Amino acid sequence: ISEQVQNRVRSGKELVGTVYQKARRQPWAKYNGMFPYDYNGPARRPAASFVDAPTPTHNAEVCGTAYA
Amino acid sequence: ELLHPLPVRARKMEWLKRDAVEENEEILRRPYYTIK
Amino acid sequence: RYYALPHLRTGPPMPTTLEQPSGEFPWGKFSTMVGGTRIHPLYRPDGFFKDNMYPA
Amino acid sequence: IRQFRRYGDPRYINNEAALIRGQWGLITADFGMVTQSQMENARLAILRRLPRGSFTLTMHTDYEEFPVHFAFKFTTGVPLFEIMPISARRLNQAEAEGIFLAGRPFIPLQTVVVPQGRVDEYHVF
Amino acid sequence: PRIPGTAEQRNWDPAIPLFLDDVDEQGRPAPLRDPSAFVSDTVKLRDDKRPYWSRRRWALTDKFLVPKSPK
Amino acid sequence: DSHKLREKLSSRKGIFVIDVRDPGERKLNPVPRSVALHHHDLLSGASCPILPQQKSAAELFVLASNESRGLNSAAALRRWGYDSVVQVDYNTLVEAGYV
Amino acid sequence: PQMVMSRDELKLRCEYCRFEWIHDTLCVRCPAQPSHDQREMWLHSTWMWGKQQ
Amino acid sequence: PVPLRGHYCALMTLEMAYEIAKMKPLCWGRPEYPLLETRVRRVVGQARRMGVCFIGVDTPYSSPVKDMT
RNA sequence: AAUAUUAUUAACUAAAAUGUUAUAUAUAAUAAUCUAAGUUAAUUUGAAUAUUAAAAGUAC
Ligand SMILES: [Mg+2]
Ligand SMILES: [Zn+2]
Repeated sequence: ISEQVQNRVRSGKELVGTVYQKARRQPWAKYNGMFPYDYNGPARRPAASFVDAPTPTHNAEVCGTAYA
Repeated sequence: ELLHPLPVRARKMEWLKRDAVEENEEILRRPYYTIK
Repeated sequence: RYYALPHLRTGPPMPTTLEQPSGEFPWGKFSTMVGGTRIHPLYRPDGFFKDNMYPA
Repeated sequence: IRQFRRYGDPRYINNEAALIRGQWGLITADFGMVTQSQMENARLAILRRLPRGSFTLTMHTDYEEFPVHFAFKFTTGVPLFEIMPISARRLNQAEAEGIFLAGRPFIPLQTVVVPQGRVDEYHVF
Repeated sequence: PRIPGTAEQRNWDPAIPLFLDDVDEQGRPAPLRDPSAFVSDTVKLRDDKRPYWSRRRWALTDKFLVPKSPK
Repeated sequence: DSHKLREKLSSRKGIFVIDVRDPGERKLNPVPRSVALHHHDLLSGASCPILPQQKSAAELFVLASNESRGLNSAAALRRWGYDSVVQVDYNTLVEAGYV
Repeated sequence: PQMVMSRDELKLRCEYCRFEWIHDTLCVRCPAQPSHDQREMWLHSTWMWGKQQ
Repeated sequence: PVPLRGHYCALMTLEMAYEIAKMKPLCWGRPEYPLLETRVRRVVGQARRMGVCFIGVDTPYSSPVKDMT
């Protein structure tokens, strides 16, 4: 959501459409180190669930690759 | 000397001792008799 | 002897007209821009040499 | 006279929140023992950073000296130095603290800079 | 007794009420014609850090403090 | 008692009056339908089972000599969930024909 | 480079001085006047457990 | 400056300040602007800053008039 | 009381609720495009100093 908000809001700080890109990509310059979720695992969030879904008729039938 | 920390579940059990003690004192503040 | 506070006969619990001066050094949130300033991006100040030189 | 090792023990936390008459002040945050020579070093180092035209440094030395060698046994919240104005010059916090910053290192225990009037010890501590 | 607990329990524990008869428990009687409003319990989980990603806020947030281990 | 009178006459039956009052004067005065409690015997919670079950529906009369223990026993009652409590002294329920 | 005790004791002394990351260790580099370089004192870039705590 | 010394230098009336301030406009094309009553204070305050004592101001009274109560 | 001296230690067979480990560690969010001058080079200290040598800092 946030990056889409960054895209559709006007360009006052940085260059759009131009090939310069004032802020240059520097992945190696950034933080190299492990966070506590790199050890203990990704933080637990509630599993995404479907409430009150209608019962699965045709549960025995297989879906055809839908290219048709 | 005591060197390594107390594990977490030990002091959890100690907390349980605390509110066991408290559970006792609530009983102790109840009246001597009851009018029925 | 046991010691206990008097009741409240009149007026507020926390002294209003009797306030002690608060002991921090009083730097305004907008005078020193650091944090706690929630300013809508429409209202952003002090751009006089950057974007507020070409206003509206 | 001929006081034992346990005497005038600084270790308690005091109830007196000091009142500093000077515009700014330097106040003991911990317990400890301070030598006179350390406070003299602090005083000189602070007098280097003062505008002697507008200001005067007041040092509170009137506390008892305890045998070790004679030094001071300081409780939390005991004021040490005071910046007193001779004129309308009003320092900020950054400036006053920048001034006391010179003399802080010579003092062996932690100190806080406090503004005129009574120590607000809710904010300091 | 009509008074719960012993004397030792009474002067240990501020739960058991004062059993004073003809006076109000707290000073003189309250007038007949909210502590948490001023008491702050807000537990701050993550300690707020110092803004190194901004040059001016870095130096304006300066803490003038000297680390001292107890002697 | 231009209100209280019809309240205590025929509005219901009753044992409605808890008197917390000295044993000396309850022999002198006596109101002979009231349950004679002790004010300590109320606050303590030793009277709870004889006090009525439904907490909201009840309204109880505290009959006290010194009004200070009337005010004490009111709080004693609302501690156990009795909010409607009316403080009455002896002479009041004389005109109400309750004695 | 001089090693400051912690991040708070770290200041930008010049116009050209920058904050940079040396593998999770925060440091200050000036492309001009290298004597302004400051490291936060912290663990070595390579450390084992028994070797470094 | 006064605190540097502890005594004022020469007395001056606000009459003189106007004929100092008359001479410096913003734009000689239009002498009226900026207005004297405002920009005089710049002169007054700079003289102030110089250590000049004043009459209208910084002393309670105005220089005596011979002929009037 | 009367007398005598002194400078952790598990029958046997089972049951049994108290061992394992909570390790130091915090990131994203600056490369930072745009601009004429105008009390004023205040005054003092200084050979000089004009916001940035010292002094003095509630003039406007
Ligand atoms: Mg200069
Ligand atoms: Zn540098």
